[PDB]
Amino acid sequence: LKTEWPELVGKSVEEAKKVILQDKPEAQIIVLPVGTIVTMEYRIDRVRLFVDKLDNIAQVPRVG
Repeated sequence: LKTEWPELVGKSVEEAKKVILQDKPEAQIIVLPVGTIVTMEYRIDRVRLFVDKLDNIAQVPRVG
């Protein structure tokens, strides 16, 4: 796995943090503006949140 969050798309980031943290209590979640492609890492400590320009879930978000 549940290293992904589609049930929370079309919502802004806090709403998502909220959800994600519900799912994986320890998810230290930082946000990122969609398009800002990132890493092939395992930062399990996080649910990478590619959001839009008005912090809504533009892409489905996921962990590491």
